[PDB]
Amino acid sequence: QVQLQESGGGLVQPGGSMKLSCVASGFTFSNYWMNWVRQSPEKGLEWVAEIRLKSNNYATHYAESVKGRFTISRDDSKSSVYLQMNNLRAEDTGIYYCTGVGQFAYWGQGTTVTVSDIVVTQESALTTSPGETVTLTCRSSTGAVTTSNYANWVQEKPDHLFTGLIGGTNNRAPGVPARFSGSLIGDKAALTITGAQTEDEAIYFCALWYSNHWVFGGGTKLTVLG
Amino acid sequence: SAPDTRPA
Ligand SMILES: *[C@H]1O[C@H](CO)[C@H](O)[C@H](O)[C@H]1NC(C)=O
Repeated sequence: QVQLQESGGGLVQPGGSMKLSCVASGFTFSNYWMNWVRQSPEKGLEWVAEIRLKSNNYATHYAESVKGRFTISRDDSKSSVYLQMNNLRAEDTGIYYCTGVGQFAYWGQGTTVTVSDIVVTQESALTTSPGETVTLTCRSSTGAVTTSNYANWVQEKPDHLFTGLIGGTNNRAPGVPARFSGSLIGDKAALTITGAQTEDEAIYFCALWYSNHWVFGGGTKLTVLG
Repeated sequence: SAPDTRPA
């Protein structure tokens, strides 16, 4: 039971600043790249920044929506990652998560921040029943999804509890039940639940990698009925 | 140019 614990959010004015923190345990923090991802009701799940390793001179990349404003840093001696957020705008409101590892196995519980061009497409909703086989899909506006997109799948359960299921197209994250698998089918990434269970009712997001950034899909609401 | 492809 790996842990990522965020802190720092709050209720803030437009034009202001704040710094989020995140403290990791249970895995060799310093071997993995780390990311900040945020969720808002409008705009869904959105990758914000990544930081790589000491051996990469801690190189960073940012979403274009925050470049110039946000800075990601890490402190390997404290197994922590940080996000300094300057010049905040209403559109920055959301729940902020630090996440990483193969590539988005581990998520923090999230910290709320209230301030007051590739599209990745997923089915809005699918309905299944216990014991059925259900496949979710993830299409890119650029064209076919390939293994060079390192498709990830992540599950959101109540209350904003994220856990990574699949990385690198078809690698199950550690401890993920065997009923989940990843594939590429008809030039889309796909997640299959072979024998759906009632507890799999949840929201599922895919993430695809384009050279130096992640784009999340809008998520699929999976209902498990009966 | 790949992402963090290191095993979990
Ligand atoms: C991960 O594997 C890829 C191949 O998919 C590359 O070999 C890359 O250099 C590796 N990167 C890391 C961080 O392990």
